[PDB]
Amino acid sequence: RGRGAPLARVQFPNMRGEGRVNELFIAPEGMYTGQEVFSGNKATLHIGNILPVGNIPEGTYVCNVEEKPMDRGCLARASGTYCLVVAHNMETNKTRIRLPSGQKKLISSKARAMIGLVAGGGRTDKPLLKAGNAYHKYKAKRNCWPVVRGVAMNPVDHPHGGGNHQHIGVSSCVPRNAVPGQKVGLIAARRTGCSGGK
Amino acid sequence: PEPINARVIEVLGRTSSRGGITQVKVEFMTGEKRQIIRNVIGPVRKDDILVLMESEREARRLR
Amino acid sequence: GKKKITQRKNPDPYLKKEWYPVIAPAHFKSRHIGQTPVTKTAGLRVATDVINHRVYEVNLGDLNPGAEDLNGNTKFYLQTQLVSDGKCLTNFHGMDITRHKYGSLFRKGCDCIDVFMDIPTTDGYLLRVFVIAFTDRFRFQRRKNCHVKGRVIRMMRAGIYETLHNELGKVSIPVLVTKLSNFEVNAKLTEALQKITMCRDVMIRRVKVVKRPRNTMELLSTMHDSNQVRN
Amino acid sequence: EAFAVCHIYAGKNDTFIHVTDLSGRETIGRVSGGMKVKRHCDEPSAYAAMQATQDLIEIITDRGITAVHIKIRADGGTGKRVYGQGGSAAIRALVRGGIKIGRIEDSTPIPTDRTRHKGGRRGRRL
Amino acid sequence: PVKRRNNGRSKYNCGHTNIVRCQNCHRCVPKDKVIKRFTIRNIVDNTIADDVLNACVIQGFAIPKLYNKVQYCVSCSIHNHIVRVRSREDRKIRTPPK
Amino acid sequence: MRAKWAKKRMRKLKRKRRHMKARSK
RNA sequence: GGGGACGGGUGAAACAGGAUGAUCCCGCCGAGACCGCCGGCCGCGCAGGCGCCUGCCAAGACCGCCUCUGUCAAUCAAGGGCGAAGGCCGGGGGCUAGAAGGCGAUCAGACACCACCGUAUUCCCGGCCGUAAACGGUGCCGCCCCGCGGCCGGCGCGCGCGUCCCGCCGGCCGCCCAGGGAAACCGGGAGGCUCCGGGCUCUGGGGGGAGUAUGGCCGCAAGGCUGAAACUUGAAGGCAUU
Repeated sequence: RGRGAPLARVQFPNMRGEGRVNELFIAPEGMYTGQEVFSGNKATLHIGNILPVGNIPEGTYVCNVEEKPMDRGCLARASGTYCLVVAHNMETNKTRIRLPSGQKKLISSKARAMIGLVAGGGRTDKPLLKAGNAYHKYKAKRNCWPVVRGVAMNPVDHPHGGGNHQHIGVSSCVPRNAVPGQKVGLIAARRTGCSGGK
Repeated sequence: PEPINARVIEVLGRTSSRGGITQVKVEFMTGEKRQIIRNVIGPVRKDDILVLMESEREARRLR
Repeated sequence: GKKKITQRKNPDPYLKKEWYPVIAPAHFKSRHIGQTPVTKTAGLRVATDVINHRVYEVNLGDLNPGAEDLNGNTKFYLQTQLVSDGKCLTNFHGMDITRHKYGSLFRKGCDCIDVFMDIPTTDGYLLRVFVIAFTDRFRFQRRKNCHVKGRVIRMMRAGIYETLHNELGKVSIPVLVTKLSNFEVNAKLTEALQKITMCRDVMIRRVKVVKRPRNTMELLSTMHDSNQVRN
Repeated sequence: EAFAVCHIYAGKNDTFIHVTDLSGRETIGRVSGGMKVKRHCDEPSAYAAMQATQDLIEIITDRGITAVHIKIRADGGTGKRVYGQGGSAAIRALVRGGIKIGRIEDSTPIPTDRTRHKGGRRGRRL
Repeated sequence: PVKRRNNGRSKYNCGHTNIVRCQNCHRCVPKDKVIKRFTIRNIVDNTIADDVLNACVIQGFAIPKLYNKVQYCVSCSIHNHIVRVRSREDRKIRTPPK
Repeated sequence: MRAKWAKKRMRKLKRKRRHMKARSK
């Protein structure tokens, strides 16, 4: 309901019983009804297979990576996102991955990942177009819409509050150690403004 | 280092665009007797002995 | 003795700087590379562990003395791996020709065939071997230019790759250093290319260690530690 | 014979005669033209290079470097590729002082392919 | 009128050549319209050549040669005298002087 | 390059003349 | 990590860089661009253009030919596709250089040249734009034409036998006999033309005004394309000689 990315129900055999176990996963693009996915150390390198990232070669696009061993997956889970296997440090049994934000993190080689980009990519390209479409999307997620600017509000309601000319009146940049009511502007901004570079 | 005297072996020519510099190849009168080329001001001729202040510095050949 | 502070006074930074002998692999006739100065063990920097992986460029003319007409324009890079008995045992890090040699091979009128083959050694090292080959004028010929037609270039490029595979396919780092020191492999590639067309200056210009295994102490005993094994 | 490598940076703007111990990790002494000259344009000059060495040589002889391998370089990279006037003097000043030369080599940094050099397509229209 | 048949560049069977930078002036000139002079000078000065050899401990050492190709633009070449304004007849002479 | 600078001046003036017509009509 | 005091930059400087250890040396790593020397009177492509390695995919001219077809052709309004760079619109990416901007000089002034920092841009993908001194300032297809050389590709002939030699065909070129031209020059044409006619398309008609105005079409825009008149003036221009 609340996720743009599609979710796939993959049925596995029960290994502690005679039944079958149903597991819901984030769907990597290319998962089809009837695809035989494999989970494990000896799983082959095919999209939708889950293997430890030390086995996974470098340059591979993976998703739902485990931040720590046996975490059940915490990393690239949003639509179209992917992590990249960057390097393997055999001596430390640690694998560097490039997170979707372009940050690089060292994870355990044991930590497992599902091969493939997560589906639903290009979801953000279409303009919402109408306030309506935002209403529909936010209903599925939580009450965070519509957003009222604090300059519009009274001085009691918000720090930016309200004067005669609708202005912040003090720097929007607020410190990192600001208290819960005070932290309303740009938090610990290392720099501000629209400028080219990086 | 005291200056070392050197005798002119060949007067190479007149330089400085005003001719006042004279280019001369000078062989150290005493010592290793290296033949270096040094700029000179004034009237100079073959076998003229002039004390070189450093001698480790030489002008561009025939320039 | 090539040392200073070990036995004598020096300037203030070098007052605490002892010197350690560096020794090349057994294949080379001149084992002594030289002395390396390291500051004495201060706190967390053991002097021996500071000179643990230092790579020195030594001319093959220096490493193997004798005629410089042959071997005088090649340099081997030897990286210290272990420091034993206050001496730095060294292995292989790369081989290259000198800049003077590289610019001498090039001439107008000729065709340059330069290709790289990544050859894994049995020792667990991945080596990128760069070989440069130049087409030469025929014995007689009418035209001044020594340029070849495509069929010839394709055969030369293929024969370079094919002969490297036979020469250095099952090579090991000790065997490879011997093959580089006496240029057998360079001669073999020259012979094959000569059959295709008149060729000149066909030799491995540079070899590089792309991936090196760790714990290469067994490799040091075969090479630097013992001469009898490398025969 | 004790041997070091004396990198000679012969470039426009300044000359650096710097001696390092083979590996290049450790320096047995470093000198520049601008450390021996007061005029900025005389920094790349033969006199400063001859003054800078003979002062370098004193430090390295104290440190016991009897002989040196020369590795002269130009500004190199995307520009220059020719040595400055000081570069010749530095080798001559090392030879005269009693440093035995070993291998002279060209260490100019040279590009297999290059990033656009400074100056514009029209160039330095001085 | 048209001073030169080649148009000042050697472009034949071509619509576009590579771009070279004049070393002194740092300008962009086509490869065909460039001075292209290749020079092999010994690494050391010929005045200091013999004394380097005497100093050199290595026996049989040969002084390194420096191999470089100096490419310049017409303005950054006529002013350095690498090429000279020639007479209309002398301009036609394609043979290198000396 | 007076002829190129002449066409730069002309384009700038025709742009302005378009703006005045945009203010009207 | 080492070492110690000035580095940068210039024509000479200066502004930034440095005991928070700069410059320099060496190891190592990340990022993106780019492919040197070879590299050219080399080649390919319809032009614009095209150079890392290793594959994959589809081409094209040329040559050879006792293969097939049988005029299927030439040139082309409208129409279709392509088109350097810069620009623009979405995504990215961001090493260098660097329109703008800021500085330090210069100078009488200098918001120019030169130094320095640096945004768009440069690079990729999906599009727009539709222009260049897009030049060989030389449309295309066809015929004949004078020698003398160079290179490239294919093929044939002798000959010991060589990346020979002599041809042939296609291409790229240099010199040039006539011939042409106002001459420079062209001569593989700008020859065979006041002794004027092979076919086809396009453009010009003194110099401005003016590629302006207005109308149309096209593009998101920048702009493109089509394109005046009133009015002004006696030269404008080419090539050569001094």
